[PDB]
Amino acid sequence: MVNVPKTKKTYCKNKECRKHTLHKVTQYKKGKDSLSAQGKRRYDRKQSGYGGQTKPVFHKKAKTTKKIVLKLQCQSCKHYSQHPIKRCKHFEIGGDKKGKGTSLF
Amino acid sequence: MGRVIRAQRKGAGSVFKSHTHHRKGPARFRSLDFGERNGYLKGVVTDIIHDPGRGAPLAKVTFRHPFRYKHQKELFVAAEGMYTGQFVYCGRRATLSIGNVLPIRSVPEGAVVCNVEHHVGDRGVFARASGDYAIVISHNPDNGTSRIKLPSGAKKIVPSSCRAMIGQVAGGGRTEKPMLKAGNAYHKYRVKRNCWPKVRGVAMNPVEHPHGGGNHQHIGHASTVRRDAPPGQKVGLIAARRTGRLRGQAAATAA
RNA sequence: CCGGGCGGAAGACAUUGUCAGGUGGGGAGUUUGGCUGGGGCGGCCAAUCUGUUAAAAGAUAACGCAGGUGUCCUAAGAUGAGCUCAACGAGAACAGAAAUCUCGUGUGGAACAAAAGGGUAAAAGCUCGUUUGAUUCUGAUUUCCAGUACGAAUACGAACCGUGAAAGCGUGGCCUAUCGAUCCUUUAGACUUCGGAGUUUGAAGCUAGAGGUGUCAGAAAAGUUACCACAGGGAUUACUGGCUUGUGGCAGCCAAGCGUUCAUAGCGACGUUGCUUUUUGAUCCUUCGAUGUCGGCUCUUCCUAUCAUUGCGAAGCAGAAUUCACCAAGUGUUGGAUUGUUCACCCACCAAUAGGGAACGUGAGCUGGGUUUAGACCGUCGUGAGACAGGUUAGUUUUACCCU
RNA sequence: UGAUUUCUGCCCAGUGCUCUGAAUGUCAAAGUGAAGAAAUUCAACCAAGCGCGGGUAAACGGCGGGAGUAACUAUGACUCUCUUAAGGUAGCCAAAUGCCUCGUCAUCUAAUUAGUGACGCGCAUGAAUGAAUGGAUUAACGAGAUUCCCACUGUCCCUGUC
RNA sequence: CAACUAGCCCCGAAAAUGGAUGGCGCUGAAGCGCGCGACCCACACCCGGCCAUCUGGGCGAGUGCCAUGCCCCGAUGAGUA
RNA sequence: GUUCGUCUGACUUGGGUAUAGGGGCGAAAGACUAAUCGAACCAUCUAGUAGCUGGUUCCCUCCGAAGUUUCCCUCAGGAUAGCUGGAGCCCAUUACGAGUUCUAUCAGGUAAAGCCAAUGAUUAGAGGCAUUGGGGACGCAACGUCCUCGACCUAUUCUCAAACUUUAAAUAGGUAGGAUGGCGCGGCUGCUUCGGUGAGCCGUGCCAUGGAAUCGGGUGCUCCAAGUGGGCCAUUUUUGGUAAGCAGAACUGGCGAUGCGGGAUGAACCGGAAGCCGGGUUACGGUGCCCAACUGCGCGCUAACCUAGAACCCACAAAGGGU
RNA sequence: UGAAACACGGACCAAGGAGUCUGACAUGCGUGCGAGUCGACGGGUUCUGAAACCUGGGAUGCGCAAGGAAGCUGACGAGCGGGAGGCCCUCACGGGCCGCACCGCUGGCCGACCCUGAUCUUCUGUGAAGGGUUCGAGUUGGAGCACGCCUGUCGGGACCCG
RNA sequence: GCGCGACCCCAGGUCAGGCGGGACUACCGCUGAGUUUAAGCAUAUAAAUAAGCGGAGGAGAAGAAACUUACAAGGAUUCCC
RNA sequence: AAAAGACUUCA
RNA sequence: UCCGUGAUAGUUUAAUGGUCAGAAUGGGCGCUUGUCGCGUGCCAGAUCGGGGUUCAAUUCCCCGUCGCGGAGCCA
Repeated sequence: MVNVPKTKKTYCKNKECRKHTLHKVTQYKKGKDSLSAQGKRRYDRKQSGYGGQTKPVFHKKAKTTKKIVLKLQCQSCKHYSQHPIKRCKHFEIGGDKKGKGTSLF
Repeated sequence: MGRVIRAQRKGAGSVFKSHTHHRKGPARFRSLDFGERNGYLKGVVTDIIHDPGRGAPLAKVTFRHPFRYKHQKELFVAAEGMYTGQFVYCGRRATLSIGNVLPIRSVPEGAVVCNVEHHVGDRGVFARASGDYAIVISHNPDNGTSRIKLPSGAKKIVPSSCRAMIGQVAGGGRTEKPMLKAGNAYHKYRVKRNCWPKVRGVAMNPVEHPHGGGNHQHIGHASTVRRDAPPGQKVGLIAARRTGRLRGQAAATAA
């Protein structure tokens, strides 16, 4: 969507900093398994391998529009707080720089 | 989906079955006591009886000798050139003349035979349809194996103990010249297990047959279906290596 | 003679059983939007935005108008300071119509991401400088509105920051569009619980975010049916009638021209006013728990905008053909060839072979050839089933005796 | 697919199918090894299938468009250029297949939207989706479809009588 | 004498089952325009009588008892779902 | 019934026998399988379901709707709000309330106007003006001159706008016109003020008909439930469409929920909402007769053989012609 | 929307024939008793399916709020304006006093949520104390419970029929 | 071979006796739908119900804890609240 | 060895 | 007609991502050649008209003209 710096200052919510300080933006996502989840429900009520409520596949739940998907992670306590709603599509990052405008050549 | 298709109807039932009872009797080969150096089991051809059940003859060979446990009688497969009152010899050390049945080992290489056993005592497996014959291709002094080139052209490893009959089977040329009636075709199929007229898949309804339906006449999809495909699915030319009209050959194994 | 391994083949392979992956319309169950001038085809008026329609508060629709929305941006955000633009004139090596430079004039005629419309000038623009509030919490408030959720907006509080001399201003983009339930997962909070007690993994909770449903307040869904079925519908089609008369047909007004001459014997441009339902649509008013389609065969009545004939008025009517107008439906207005076609188009007669209506007159009067069922062939379209305003063939015509 | 006679061309890109092919890729369970006290987690192996390669149209089916070029003229044998899996060949054709269409025309009849034979850039023909059947007035078989001739007759002129 | 203004009448103005200012008929109208009186005339309006409903009163102190009774008011009353 | 296909074979036909319901059988018509076949019949599950059609049963009284808002695989229907009734609940001419006017004060960009006001369209000239749009003539040349045709510019001129407007109505629309108010006294605060400075909110005192007009055969308030959820029409305003008894809005009244009287006749127009009656009196519309009622009075016009004329809506009608 | 309808049903008549009944619910109304209330599972008993008697209760309420653990643990206790009515004064008009029902509003207190954290203390407990644009079906001076009937609501064949 | 007893395995129209089917209200097992509901429909609902099948009795099943609990512990089984 | 084709009249 | 789809050198048709357009053949010019041809070196655009957005449009939109196909019921 937009190159937005990987280095920003932002507030810490946690009470050992509780002020603006440097934070390095990086995404962390994982996913599930431990069986204690949806997967136990699927095992019981499949009931001959019938998929049931595991399929929302047709009628697109796939669009190319997201929101912010950012977590800006503290280099002063490493606890960090999430940021509120704004629009993305993709999201550009790389180790940033600026995306500096005004071109001479 | 659809109503069940005509092949599955084989199953059981008198309607799909033939009159097997009308057929004239066993085609069996009398299981050698031992020996047979000319006439230790001596058969006499007394008739050559037509078999309606394959529309080709089996020679009636009558063995008659007593004891009580003697087992005898009935129809060995006819070969060419056989006559009534000629003696038939069945066993190990039998003389090499047409119509005699003996183990394949004692028959020399390059020799035309009719009937072979696909393991001893099953009485006749390879070449039994008219004007066809196997030719025993190789032996050597091989205890284990006699190799036979079949009328399919396949070279088959089969035990040297297995019996075969000298000559080719009789009634040859049967299928070669044309019927020239629908009615002649009917009579042959009636006597054997077949239902006579072939209705095309296109002519059938879409419910009955996959190829059916459509305003104009056509088979809707590709005829060729997989061998791995299940019963019901498996239609048309099953697992065809090629189609369209040119340059195949007989079954051609190499060794 | 001796050997209880019937005798061979095959041999720990096959087989059989159970899990496991694949395959599987063969068979199973099920489904295959809505709005809608019938419904399909088509379109999105499906969730939304701008100006207008909208009849000067407000509300305010149509498949109303002209368009737009699933984006774009670390600045095009935030804040301060500096500067002033669109354009034109006059000048300035090269340089012309446009180069770059200068001054004057210059209310915005520009620029502010985008659609459109507002707004805005020592700015919100344009340039520079410093920046990160495009932040943390949890309410209220405004819109849509049930005075709901949700989104988005407003302005505060409580935090912490930023900028700038500071006062101040800042909860993203100058304003109006740019977005999303419960489940489930994911992430954060080191809190709670895992229940006979602990410890530790793991798990489950609560609070606030993310992964999303575009039929956008949020089912889990592809076709065909002329082989069809059933509940209903004239809320609704194809058909008659009715309103309408664009489209069609018929008849006027004006008169520039044509007609040797001469606008008007006969015609008549560019226009323009009527009438009719003899074209066809538009409509859905009436009928779908039932008004028998089209043509022909037959027979009637009526209509006149009269083709002929009766009797007349014009004439570029010499004779005569012929052409125009009047009263007039009294009386005629045809046979065949072909096509289901009425219509059409020929042949040929003739005084004349006018045009229209009557439930698109006319099926318990007929015929059943067309349209329009079930069989079927061909072509095209379709993976297929099937479809065809494409062709082709064969295909049940019931009941009057009641009342007028 | 539909007797015979005769001929059946082009294309495996697509949809299917096939294979002593793929060489170990993707890849399941059981099983195996490692870590963790373990639950569990991860790795490699992983068949068939899939991906990959070859074969295949009497399997389904498909089987091009623009231009220019003949000394009247028109048309294009001729030739280009693009493009595809391949560009409809042999044949048949206004045909039970042609919208326009009652096509233009030789046709029978006074008159024929019907029938025939040509032409056919053929809306939308075509080779077992089977095409054709040795000029033809091109025979056979059919309660078939269609057309024309002759006999015949109340089908009609024009109705009547029993 | 000419050009106009606008009344009625005439033309323009032709359809089918025969036909409709509704009809007959009407010409100093019974037509058309207009004035003036008189008059006619809806379940409307008024006055009176009367019904219920609603409203406000009133009358039980017992020992005629409806006291949810009885009596005085005035206004109101269509009516589908 | 007539006419007719076949009639020595793939012939005809009987009996016995086999195959049964997602099954059979089929020289294949979705044909047929005991008057039954695109899945037989029977009983059961089953008293199955159906937003849809039909019907839905005694009376009188009083009040009395709506086809609209919002959401919906929703547009033949529900939820939702509104309308409507009931049960009341609280006071009562105290009180405040009002489809209302006035007054006074706001807001508005429609009708219209405007265009020589901006923007957009658009007609016509006229008169200027060039260091560089094009021609010609006069010139060796010019920082030359004259005609010419263009641009532009200026003052004019013409005609228009839903998506133009400086301007700009009317009818509509909002607010206020007091005791739910004002004023005096003096208290508190973490607010606000560099300051008791101020703000708000408390106790206490003073001032009535008195805050335009008018009305309230009373009003205010709360709970709960039915029906409605297809509307239709006319005047006026208005969008699409040639138009339409058309489709779709805006306002209002009706019909629906409406007879009676009038328009001959007519669901919606006109008049008026209707207890039951007598008597009076009218409306609409009439008064020649039908048909109740002046063939009354007054003053004009009309003579219609190519349709005399004769009551809104409404049953049509025009350009154009007449000594 | 409109039925005389060229909409649909009905020849005529008799007799059948369709909002019921229940369980669990809301409101209304009535009845009882009332910080309780509800006998009837049961037991006693009997004139015998009854009626009479009686038990501990259990259920519901009397306090709540959280997802849960739980909660100093919910007792300090409230004002204001309009208020019927009464009281007082006044001949009355009015004035003053007390003020209910009820309504509106501003606080305090409790839980959940967030801050504040004294003295103390088995070593992290404790919760005096001062607050908060958060939130609750609370306290701030309760009302229920049982029974019944109409109507509404849901499951039931469920107004009747398809 | 002959194996006393017997070992192992057969046969009696065998000696005395016993089983099938019914009933199937109710009961004890087995096995097993869909309509319906979700206004659609598959997971789910209907329902561990109807259908199908077997077997007893006047009752049947159950039955003296490899239980419930977390307590100064309850205490086979059944049914009601 | 494969790159080698045309070419007016009287003549 | 409705919904789609193009157009670029003389001709036939490639290409771009916004600053930029090609090839082949024909033709025009030499050379090959007795002489032409094959062959061999050389050369040559309104990217349809049309506005808009935009620094800058052949390229990204919108409209229109033309040329095409494919749909258009109960007919």
